[PDB]
Amino acid sequence: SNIIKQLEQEQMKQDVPSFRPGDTVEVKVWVVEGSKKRLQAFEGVVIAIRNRGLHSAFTVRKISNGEGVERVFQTHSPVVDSISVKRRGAVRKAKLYYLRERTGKAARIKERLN
Amino acid sequence: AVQQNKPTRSKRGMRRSHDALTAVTSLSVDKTSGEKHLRHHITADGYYRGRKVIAK
Amino acid sequence: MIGLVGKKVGMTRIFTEDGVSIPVTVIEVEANRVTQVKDLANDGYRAIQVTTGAKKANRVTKPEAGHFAKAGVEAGRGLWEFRLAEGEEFTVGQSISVELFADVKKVDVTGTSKGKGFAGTVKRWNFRTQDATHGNSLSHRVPGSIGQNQTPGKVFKGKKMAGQMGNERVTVQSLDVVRVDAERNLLLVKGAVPGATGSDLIVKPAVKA
Amino acid sequence: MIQEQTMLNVADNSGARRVMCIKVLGGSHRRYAGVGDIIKITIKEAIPRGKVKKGDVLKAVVVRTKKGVRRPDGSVIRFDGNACVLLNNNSEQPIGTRIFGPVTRELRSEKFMKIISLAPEVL
Amino acid sequence: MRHRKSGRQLNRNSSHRQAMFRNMAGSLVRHEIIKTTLPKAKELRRVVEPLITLAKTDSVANRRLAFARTRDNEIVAKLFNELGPRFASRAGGYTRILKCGFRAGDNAPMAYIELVDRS
RNA sequence: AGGACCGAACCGACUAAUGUUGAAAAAUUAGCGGAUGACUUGUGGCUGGGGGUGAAAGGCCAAUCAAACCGGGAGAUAGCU
RNA sequence: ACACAGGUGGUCAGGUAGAGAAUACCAAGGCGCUUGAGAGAACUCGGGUGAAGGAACUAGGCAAAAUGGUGCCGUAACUUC
RNA sequence: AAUUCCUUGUCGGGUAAGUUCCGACCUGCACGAAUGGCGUAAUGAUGGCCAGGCUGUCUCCACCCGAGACUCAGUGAAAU
RNA sequence: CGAUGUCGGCUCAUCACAUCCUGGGGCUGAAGUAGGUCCCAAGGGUAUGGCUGUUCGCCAUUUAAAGUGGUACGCGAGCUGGGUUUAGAACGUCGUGAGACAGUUCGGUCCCUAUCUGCCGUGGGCGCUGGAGAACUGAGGGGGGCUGCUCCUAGUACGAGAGGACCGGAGUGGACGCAUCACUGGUGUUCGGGUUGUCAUGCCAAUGGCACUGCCCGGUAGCUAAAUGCGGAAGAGAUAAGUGCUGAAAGCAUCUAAGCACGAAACUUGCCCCGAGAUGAGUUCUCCCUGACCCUUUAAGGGUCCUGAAGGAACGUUGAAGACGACGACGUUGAUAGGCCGGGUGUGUAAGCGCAGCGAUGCGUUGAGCUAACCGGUACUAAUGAACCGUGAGGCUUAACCU
Ligand SMILES: [Mg+2]
Ligand SMILES: [Mg+2]
Ligand SMILES: [Mg+2]
Ligand SMILES: [Mg+2]
Ligand SMILES: [Mg+2]
Ligand SMILES: [Mg+2]
Ligand SMILES: [Mg+2]
Ligand SMILES: [Mg+2]
Ligand SMILES: [Mg+2]
Ligand SMILES: [Mg+2]
Ligand SMILES: [Mg+2]
Ligand SMILES: [Mg+2]
Ligand SMILES: [Mg+2]
Ligand SMILES: [Mg+2]
Ligand SMILES: [Mg+2]
Ligand SMILES: [Mg+2]
Ligand SMILES: [Mg+2]
Ligand SMILES: [Mg+2]
Ligand SMILES: [Mg+2]
Ligand SMILES: [Mg+2]
Ligand SMILES: [Mg+2]
Ligand SMILES: [Mg+2]
Ligand SMILES: [Mg+2]
Ligand SMILES: [Mg+2]
Ligand SMILES: [Mg+2]
Ligand SMILES: [Mg+2]
Ligand SMILES: [Mg+2]
Ligand SMILES: [Mg+2]
Ligand SMILES: [Mg+2]
Ligand SMILES: [Mg+2]
Ligand SMILES: [Mg+2]
Ligand SMILES: [Mg+2]
Ligand SMILES: [Mg+2]
Ligand SMILES: [Mg+2]
Ligand SMILES: [Mg+2]
Ligand SMILES: [Mg+2]
Ligand SMILES: [Mg+2]
Ligand SMILES: [Mg+2]
Ligand SMILES: [Mg+2]
Ligand SMILES: [Mg+2]
Ligand SMILES: [Mg+2]
Ligand SMILES: [Mg+2]
Ligand SMILES: [Mg+2]
Ligand SMILES: [Mg+2]
Ligand SMILES: [Mg+2]
Ligand SMILES: [Mg+2]
Ligand SMILES: [Mg+2]
Ligand SMILES: [Mg+2]
Ligand SMILES: [Mg+2]
Ligand SMILES: [Mg+2]
Ligand SMILES: [Mg+2]
Ligand SMILES: [Mg+2]
Ligand SMILES: [Mg+2]
Ligand SMILES: [Mg+2]
Ligand SMILES: [Mg+2]
Ligand SMILES: [Mg+2]
Ligand SMILES: [Mg+2]
Ligand SMILES: [Mg+2]
Ligand SMILES: [Mg+2]
Ligand SMILES: [Mg+2]
Ligand SMILES: [Mg+2]
Ligand SMILES: [Mg+2]
Ligand SMILES: [Mg+2]
Ligand SMILES: [Mg+2]
Ligand SMILES: [Mg+2]
Ligand SMILES: [Mg+2]
Ligand SMILES: [Mg+2]
Ligand SMILES: [Mg+2]
Ligand SMILES: [Mg+2]
Ligand SMILES: [Mg+2]
Ligand SMILES: [Mg+2]
Ligand SMILES: [Mg+2]
Ligand SMILES: [Mg+2]
Ligand SMILES: [Mg+2]
Ligand SMILES: [Mg+2]
Ligand SMILES: [Mg+2]
Ligand SMILES: [Mg+2]
Ligand SMILES: [Mg+2]
Ligand SMILES: [Mg+2]
Ligand SMILES: [Mg+2]
Ligand SMILES: [Mg+2]
Ligand SMILES: [Mg+2]
Ligand SMILES: [Mg+2]
Ligand SMILES: [Mg+2]
Ligand SMILES: [Mg+2]
Ligand SMILES: [Mg+2]
Ligand SMILES: [Mg+2]
Repeated sequence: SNIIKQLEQEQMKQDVPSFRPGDTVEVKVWVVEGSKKRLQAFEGVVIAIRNRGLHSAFTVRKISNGEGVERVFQTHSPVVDSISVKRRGAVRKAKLYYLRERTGKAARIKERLN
Repeated sequence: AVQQNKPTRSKRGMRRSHDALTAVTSLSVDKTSGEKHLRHHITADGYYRGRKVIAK
Repeated sequence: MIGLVGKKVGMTRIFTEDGVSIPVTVIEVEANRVTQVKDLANDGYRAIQVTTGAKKANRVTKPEAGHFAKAGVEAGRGLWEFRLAEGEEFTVGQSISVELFADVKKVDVTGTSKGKGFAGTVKRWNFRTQDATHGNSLSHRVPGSIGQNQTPGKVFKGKKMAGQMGNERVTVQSLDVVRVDAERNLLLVKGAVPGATGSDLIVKPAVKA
Repeated sequence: MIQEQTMLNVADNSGARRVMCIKVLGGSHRRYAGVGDIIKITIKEAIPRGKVKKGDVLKAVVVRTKKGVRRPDGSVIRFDGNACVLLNNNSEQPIGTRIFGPVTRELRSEKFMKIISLAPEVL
Repeated sequence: MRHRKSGRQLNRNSSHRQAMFRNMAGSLVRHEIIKTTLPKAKELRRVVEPLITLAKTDSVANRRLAFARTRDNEIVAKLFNELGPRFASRAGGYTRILKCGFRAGDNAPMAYIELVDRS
């Protein structure tokens, strides 16, 4: 509907970089602890992207301290302060859930050049 | 599972109270061929809303 | 205090700068415009009948058309009454905007919930299903026992059974008003309201508050 | 989203490798424990010389779930597995002195600030 | 329930529906008018008209798509050589449903579905 | 080599669901056992009712078995309904 | 008893894959099973998928799920070897 | 104990918890030596118990695909 | 006894109150905390497991609590079939034996398409006094009603300390319920792709069929819970036990006899839903119909002609409505459905061609191609001019007004 679309449009971010599944991204999120806002980085492989305008989201998978950690960011959330693409990854799928059963060398994804 | 008394012809008629058929309210007349037909259906000659729609 | 008749437009989120995503139902509230004012003398109670939206002239019948003409107002898509509180006055032709809710913090939203058709006891009443295995013969979602033996020798009224679920009037209470946008005729309330997209909604200032 | 019979990994160094939730605490008929929730556990697997022993019945705080936690913006943080920190039955203080793997902000509360401080990373 | 769902089951499985609608689309392209049950004609609109839309622009890829959807080379040929050009200016709605009573055998409500520019 | 192994045909029939006025007076479907043997199977034959036959369950002996069926004694008898 | 999902001995034995007469898809050949049309509720039947958990179900892991091939490496107690 | 009533004997193991299981004890109600005793590899659509894997068995059900059920047309039962 | 199917479990309950929790209160050998006991109170709530066929019980760990009972010790034309209670077999025991056992053990067919009552839903008829379209009122009915913890009050009152409140306020939970799909997910045999075997499209290439959707990987809409919103209340009235005031009988005393007050999750309301068949059939607003003559058994009579309204129905396109009816939208003066156009979404760089490579294949064209149910538009197709039903001013008697 036009009304809902306008409501979401006047709210969407205008600066979201173009990334793809298999890209390594650093997402800088706002962490409020105490009375002070700091900026915490979460870096990992984009294993899934949901494009729904304002309701767009993307899932980033990392291995921190031995444990596998997936985080679904709402792209247009003000909590997500920035997104940067560190590595540009070559995959053929839209959603890389097969990386959940992979570690180390098996979990490597090659870089798409050009 | 099964009846414990035989229901009456009265009860049977009261059940069949809703079994009546409804006549078609009114037939249309094709404006060209002039023959009756159901609303929104072609005539038996192959007419619908005037034009000949199927060759016989 | 009186409510308005809006339409359910859909659901979305409102991001707060603080970082919260508020799920909101968007309700378009076009100008509710009064048709009849009821009072103790003629009707025995105080209420305003309002209409909203528009209707095809070729589907506004002459009784409806004459009612609207007496009100001196354009035909809407329906007619809804709101009971008036003490010392609350409206004239026959007033248009009531969504601006009415500019102050109120919580509203009650009444709608017609989505109709689920004929629902089994599992869906309709949250009945526990019986064993899917372990010998169960043909009795996986059936309601089990429905009474007792020879005393009372009947099934009680109000027994939870299969039947029509939904497609009924449902009021959800104390929804927080997130935004009143009188310019675009929007009322954004936090959370879900009854009904499908594009269905009619009654929005009142919350009775409990 | 942890229930009875759920096996959790142990995010501390108390000695246990695997524990089983035998009770979700804090309410009648309570089904699941998320992150930050206290559960009763029995130790199923432990290292030979640790603070805790196999078959011990004690408490634990769930710190990572594979179901994940929602944040106010609608984001979710999931983990590859379920993990808890063993706690003393009475004090409900962690038994170990070291927290392994990341934890989350839902632990940021005076009950588990020691866990938060000892944790290597807090999502 | 069935809220906002599209496509008639027609008391068949999915593979049967797909095969039957291939046969019926081929019949309709071949004969330009067929008699079939009214629900099948309504469902056939959504199979046949996309084929004509596809055939309006002739390319090898569009020929091959039409051949995947119809599996009949002479049907593809008729589409792309006759009905594409015949319907080039028509913005959709290439077929017409004409209700024609009921079958004797089962009292099924019948209908003719024909190409609009047949007569 | 083998009363050997896995496994079709073939022979059986452990579990389950369905079916239970069945498609069927015992089956279907999914699994299941044996599958060169004390195997299975066709044709023909023999054993006859207090008798047969029985790797034995009172099993089976024409959908009938702690005494087959058919006819007869016979309208047994029935202090029972 | 039926134009009945049962039973009925023998012979023939194509292609591709396959160990195969398994199985899959086909050939020759033969069929679509003698009510259809719609709809797309509960519920029943037969199936598919399923977050997190994983036998907490239950009399019982019943049923499901799972395992599953070939080559090779490797293989415990016990043993009548 | 396919045997034990008392009895869920007692002790040990397994479990968080074990009337079942396993190992013992001997107080064998009422084992016992070819109506065999006690062992026993292998075997078993055999009984009991435990574990790994696996899972809608379950927490707790959801959706989907088909055959019915529902409506129309034709035929047209049954127990009672 | 020409059959009333047993235990337990499951499912689904319903009532009682001799109340387990929560609520109110008296006494206490009640300092506080925590108790003990009794009274009132049935609104709501009132464990999961291990063992066993169990009920029970014991145990483990919860909980505010894990109530007691009735309901054919509720519930097998609802399920199970472990126990029990057929036929097989064995052990102990008894018996010469056949066999047997308030012993044990292994195995062992649970039928019924609902006529009536009932109940859950959903329609058709007529009624409601001219007809019709709406909006109501609210007699009545139903739903709901649970509770933890933390913080503040306040380390205050109380207490020698140890400990540690009432009342009041705030927050956050569990269970339950309603709604919803924005999110997170599931599903998504109608979308995209990968891939095995095989057959076919003459062949290559590219596709299609079949193999559980062949096997998979994703996934739109819808539907969904595990997802996220909301709810239980506050308030009022009359009370329970109980506490009183004033106060005689009975010069005092006395909560009572007259009078007056307070008093609880119980009751009546307040919240939500149904609801005028509420036959006591209600109200309000609007709309429509303003013609002729015959008739005799003369009256709420029948007839014929003319007339056919408001509206309804029917039909069609249909719906986030639905078993069917119903209900909603729309029918050319039209976006109702399909198609079409644009977008979105999903999948993931089609085909063809070119280049590189011996080739598999890669690269480029190319985030390409395709894309359901979605969004925004678009009369291209289909929603027909009609016809049909429904009438023509609406009884009697009284009363009050109007002339
Ligand atoms: Mg009788
Ligand atoms: Mg009928
Ligand atoms: Mg519906
Ligand atoms: Mg259950
Ligand atoms: Mg059965
Ligand atoms: Mg079943
Ligand atoms: Mg649709
Ligand atoms: Mg059919
Ligand atoms: Mg297929
Ligand atoms: Mg052999
Ligand atoms: Mg045999
Ligand atoms: Mg078989
Ligand atoms: Mg074999
Ligand atoms: Mg004899
Ligand atoms: Mg015997
Ligand atoms: Mg026999
Ligand atoms: Mg004899
Ligand atoms: Mg004689
Ligand atoms: Mg006689
Ligand atoms: Mg036949
Ligand atoms: Mg046959
Ligand atoms: Mg072969
Ligand atoms: Mg074969
Ligand atoms: Mg047939
Ligand atoms: Mg179905
Ligand atoms: Mg499956
Ligand atoms: Mg799928
Ligand atoms: Mg699962
Ligand atoms: Mg998945
Ligand atoms: Mg999973
Ligand atoms: Mg168990
Ligand atoms: Mg249990
Ligand atoms: Mg099994
Ligand atoms: Mg299987
Ligand atoms: Mg003995
Ligand atoms: Mg004993
Ligand atoms: Mg013992
Ligand atoms: Mg013991
Ligand atoms: Mg166990
Ligand atoms: Mg057990
Ligand atoms: Mg022992
Ligand atoms: Mg002996
Ligand atoms: Mg001797
Ligand atoms: Mg002897
Ligand atoms: Mg022996
Ligand atoms: Mg019929
Ligand atoms: Mg008869
Ligand atoms: Mg009897
Ligand atoms: Mg009788
Ligand atoms: Mg009492
Ligand atoms: Mg007391
Ligand atoms: Mg009660
Ligand atoms: Mg009650
Ligand atoms: Mg009561
Ligand atoms: Mg009350
Ligand atoms: Mg009793
Ligand atoms: Mg009973
Ligand atoms: Mg009871
Ligand atoms: Mg019963
Ligand atoms: Mg029973
Ligand atoms: Mg009965
Ligand atoms: Mg039994
Ligand atoms: Mg016996
Ligand atoms: Mg009615
Ligand atoms: Mg009430
Ligand atoms: Mg959703
Ligand atoms: Mg959506
Ligand atoms: Mg979805
Ligand atoms: Mg090829
Ligand atoms: Mg193929
Ligand atoms: Mg073929
Ligand atoms: Mg085939
Ligand atoms: Mg999804
Ligand atoms: Mg109150
Ligand atoms: Mg009072
Ligand atoms: Mg005094
Ligand atoms: Mg006095
Ligand atoms: Mg309360
Ligand atoms: Mg359209
Ligand atoms: Mg227009
Ligand atoms: Mg895209
Ligand atoms: Mg290409
Ligand atoms: Mg392709
Ligand atoms: Mg590129
Ligand atoms: Mg794309
Ligand atoms: Mg498109
Ligand atoms: Mg549109």
